[PDB]
Amino acid sequence: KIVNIGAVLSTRKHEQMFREAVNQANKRIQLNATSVTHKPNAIQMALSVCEDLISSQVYAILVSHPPTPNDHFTPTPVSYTAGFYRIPVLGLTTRMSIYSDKSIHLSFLRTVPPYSHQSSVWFEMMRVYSWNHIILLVSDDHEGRAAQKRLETLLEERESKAEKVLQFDPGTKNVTALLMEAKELEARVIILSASEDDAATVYRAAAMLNMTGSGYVWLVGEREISGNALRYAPDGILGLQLINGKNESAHISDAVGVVAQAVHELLEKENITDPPRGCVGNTNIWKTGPLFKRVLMSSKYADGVTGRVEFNEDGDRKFANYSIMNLQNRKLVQVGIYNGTHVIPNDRKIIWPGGETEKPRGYQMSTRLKIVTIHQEPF
Amino acid sequence: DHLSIVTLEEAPFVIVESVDPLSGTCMRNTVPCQKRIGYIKKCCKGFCIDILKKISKSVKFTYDLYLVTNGKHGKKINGTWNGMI
Amino acid sequence: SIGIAVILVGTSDEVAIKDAHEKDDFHHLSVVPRVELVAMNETDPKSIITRICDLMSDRKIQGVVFADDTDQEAIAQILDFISAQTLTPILGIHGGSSMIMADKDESSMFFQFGPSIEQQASVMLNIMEEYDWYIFSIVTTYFPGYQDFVNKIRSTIENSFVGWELEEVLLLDMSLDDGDSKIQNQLKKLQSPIILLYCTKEEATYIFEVANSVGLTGYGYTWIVPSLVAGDTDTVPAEFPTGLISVSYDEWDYGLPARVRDGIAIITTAASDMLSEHSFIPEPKSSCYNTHEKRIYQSNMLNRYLINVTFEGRNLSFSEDGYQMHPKLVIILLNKERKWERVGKWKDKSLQMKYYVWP
Amino acid sequence: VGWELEEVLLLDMSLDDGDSKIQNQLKKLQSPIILLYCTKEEATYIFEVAN
Amino acid sequence: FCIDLLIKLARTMNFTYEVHLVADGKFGTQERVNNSNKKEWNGMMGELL
Repeated sequence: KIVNIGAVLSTRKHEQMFREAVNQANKRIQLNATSVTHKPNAIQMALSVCEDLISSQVYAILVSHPPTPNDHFTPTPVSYTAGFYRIPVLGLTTRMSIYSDKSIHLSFLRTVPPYSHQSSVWFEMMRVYSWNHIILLVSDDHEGRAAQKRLETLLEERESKAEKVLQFDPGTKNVTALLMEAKELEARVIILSASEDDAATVYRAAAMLNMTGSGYVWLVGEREISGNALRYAPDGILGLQLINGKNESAHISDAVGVVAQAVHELLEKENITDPPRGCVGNTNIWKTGPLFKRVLMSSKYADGVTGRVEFNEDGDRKFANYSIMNLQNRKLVQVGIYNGTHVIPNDRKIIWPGGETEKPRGYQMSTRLKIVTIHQEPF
Repeated sequence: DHLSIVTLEEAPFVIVESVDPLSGTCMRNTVPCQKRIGYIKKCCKGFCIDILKKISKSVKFTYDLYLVTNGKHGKKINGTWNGMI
Repeated sequence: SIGIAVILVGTSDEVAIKDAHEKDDFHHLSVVPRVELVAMNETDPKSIITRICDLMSDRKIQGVVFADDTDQEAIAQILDFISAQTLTPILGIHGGSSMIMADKDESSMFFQFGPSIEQQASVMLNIMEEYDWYIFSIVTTYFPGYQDFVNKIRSTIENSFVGWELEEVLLLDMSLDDGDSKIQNQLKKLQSPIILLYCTKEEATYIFEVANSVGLTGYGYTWIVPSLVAGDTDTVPAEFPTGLISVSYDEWDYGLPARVRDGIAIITTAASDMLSEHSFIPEPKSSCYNTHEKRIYQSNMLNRYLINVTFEGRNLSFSEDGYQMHPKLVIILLNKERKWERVGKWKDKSLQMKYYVWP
Repeated sequence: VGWELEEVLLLDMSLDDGDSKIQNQLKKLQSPIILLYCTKEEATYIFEVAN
Repeated sequence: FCIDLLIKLARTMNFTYEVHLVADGKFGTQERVNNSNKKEWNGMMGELL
């Protein structure tokens, strides 16, 4: 029997390793590779997948980050096309939070956690740093909602809530008015979950509103401490970086070993249906695919460049490693390590916004009260 | 849930009555209350006990009453509280 | 003329649909409507992309109306992506295209003929208002629409003069291995007459069997469940309790050709409004090569009109996410045998009655 | 003494496939104290039902 | 009476204040809004919330 785990990746050089990874994972009932480079447009994206499916009867597919930085439209057709046949697809470097929706992506998996998982990191930061009053600045798209929604749910575990969850439209231009609402708020800790370009709009308005001075704590995720965000980010931003986020070779080799581990577990099954040899004619479901995905749920690999590969209930990676790092003198320097459970900070000092060496309180109580009375004669 | 509730006898609010000499257990519309000394079971009743009845059946918790013997309502003697407090 | 193609999957009354095209009256709208009825089988996702691309490349059709017979939601995702790149609106009249997908693309103009999870949950509160059912219990699995279902219910319960009482929001889970014992203790903590179950068709059988193990499926209780569990009304897993209430779309009073006329009317009426004010003709690039370079041209102004279209007095207006603000909902009940029967209807936030006093 | 007897619940075994009638009747019990009276073999059948 | 107590509260708790009278003139009651099948507070209760 010949089983192909053909992939859909750009970076022709990296695709060679995928064949090499297949050629080395088999030695540890046969594995093959039919990777094809990324076409420019997105209509031909789906047609290529069937052609690859036709030529090899592929069992599982790999999709990785292309040179195109959209990261939302390019990897969609692979999941959509293979989702018809219930063939699982591994999202090597697709961190968009949409793919955790099983209703939209019936058969899709990820080797990297979504951007929505950074809120789980921020939870432990509050526990270590004793913060209980935060302001969420999330975009109105799905990515912003996902970061909001997971953070909010875990906040009721300790019976706590965010002070305010100010939202802004994606790609907004006049964000200053929204940040004016955060001025009168007692909380000083600000959590931002914007995009590459929206973050700078919040950064540019904060600087002119004196919200990047002493006493303010900026908790920030992956996308807002990279790219154009660093150009406008104030000093003291406390962002997050995935340790092996951009290691394409690590994910290709890790994913091949993970699938091949479950490949040998399909032998002890009754009434296994072969994958379709033609996308043009088939209209069935291939019920072993969901069974293959269910086995691949618990298929944790012993080691790896990225560490142990455990999958969540929705198919996202479990127990990922994050790096906590500040922006000191316009230089992003690593300050801490997140091991998937707790926060490990280094002996290095933290330069808080405004240059404060000591940790700010993170909450300023308002002593000016507005008081409503009524006309009652004796009182 | 189950809570241990302390009390103290006052004429209109918490009236403490002796248990039935024949039955040996507390009457109707009257809750039991222990009295450490020997450990004696008595029957409590009054204005404040009725409030505890309505609260417990509306907040949905159970309780066991017991009369305080360390003191009274409560006072701070050299930084330590004695009594119901 | 505005190119509209009705793509049909499986057996259908194509002749009646053709007659409905002539019976259409959009003369006042001044649109010159064109209909190209195209028939095919289920085929494949590879064909559906090339079939529509060929149709767009031939006569430069502006809008697409799609009907289906299979009960798979994978068709809806492909249609959404096709509308995302071709910039041509697609209508989920029936079948897989009518299956509702919660989150779509931001630039897509793909719409579906169906309710949302919230609209069904809002409808579920209506049937309990009439029968004076105010004691709740929500049981949900890890289905992706479980937490929107609960939130919509909780929003309506609060700050409302109607006196409700919600007891449990039990969160089930079946990914655990040999977790039947663990799910058993959680389900026993239910003392409410009415249970608003939300799960999947096969997940419901597991839950109902566990309830059948306790035996309290229906004896003095009542279970209200969305259309997801109902699924194929022709098939009943024989474990669903007698007295099970479900909310369904108008899939019997509305025929297959009934929606095609409305679907064509929606596009033509929307195109009428843009011509009166904007007076712009949309001519998207029909080629399917380098479609990313074709993203400069956009029809978001036209998309502002498909959202709000009123025809024959019926507000067939679509949401920004492709739902329907005023859809035709029906209520289905299990009789003594295993058969779904109508017990009501919902329209314009008003719940139409057939059977009034519950047994 | 404050007494209240709120259930006089009684069960029957002569029915075939009458387990559901036994089980659903058991749900009416809402008291901390249950005063049972049956056969040792017969009690095991209903203790499992109550469980 | 209430202003003198407010001045005492401010002095012994160190907060400043701005007093205004309730616009509705009411004390506060959850009046039903039949339009939206909901309830909302008025008076000072609505202003505080």
